[PDB]
Amino acid sequence: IGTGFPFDPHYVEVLGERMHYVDVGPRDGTPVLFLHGNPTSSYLWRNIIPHVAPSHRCIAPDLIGMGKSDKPDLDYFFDDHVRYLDAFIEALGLEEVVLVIHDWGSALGFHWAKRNPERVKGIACMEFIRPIPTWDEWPEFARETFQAFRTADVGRELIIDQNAFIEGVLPKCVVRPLTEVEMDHYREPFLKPVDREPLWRFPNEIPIAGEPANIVALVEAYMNWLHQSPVPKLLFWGTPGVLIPPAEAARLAESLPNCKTVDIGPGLHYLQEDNPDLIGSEIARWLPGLASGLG
Repeated sequence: IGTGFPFDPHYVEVLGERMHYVDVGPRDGTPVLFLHGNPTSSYLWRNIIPHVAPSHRCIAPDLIGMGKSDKPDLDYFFDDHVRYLDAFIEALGLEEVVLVIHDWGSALGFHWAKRNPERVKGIACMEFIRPIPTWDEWPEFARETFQAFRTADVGRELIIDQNAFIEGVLPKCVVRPLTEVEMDHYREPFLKPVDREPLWRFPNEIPIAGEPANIVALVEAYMNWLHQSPVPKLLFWGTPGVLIPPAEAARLAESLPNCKTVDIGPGLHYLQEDNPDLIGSEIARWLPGLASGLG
């Protein structure tokens, strides 16, 4: 698995801040928009993009406050990310797009799709954000850790002071061992502890057991849309997984219209680090069928 990031940097000014993004492949045609989550960046898609670039334009932005994008003094609530991504998409003048999303990138993607259904040609997703009814449904090996992340004071000490999301969660959620260089790529954006704010707000935004109410409502809303939408969907899942265990993927294969599922083998949360080749090749084979004749 490649550890390099052979993509030229591209920047665009959005809401008074500069956002970094990968932009490769053809200059025209339907763009494939890759959205990462916590605590990653476009680096997460480095080994998947090469499978798609030969046939489609690939755009992979670093969310505000992450990767190589600027890091303004925000509280980084989900809403801040929504505003910046909305502006990012309009800044690049994107019309219709195909979404490839993960984790908080999936919450952003699904939310954008719900609000702009006529502009979403297809959605490839994996380990995405959905309402978690109870802590019972959160994987045991990571249960107390996320409960701690959402506990006053304790959570910030772990994530901000100790950088536990980068040093602990990330590596512990890839089946194969991440190498030193890969970890250093992920560590780079957060060498200043204060910049770890988004890494802490994210876990506190996850809809678990009905909290936080505002995010729960927003997520329930896009899931309601997703279940009723005829848009082509491609869901990658692994075993045992985290947010989308095998049993959940099997349920979604039925409850999500026009849905195709792909078993990537062993995987926890950052599936892209365990089987990027299958994810990339399957997306590439899936894209052509999203078209409806010449146009």
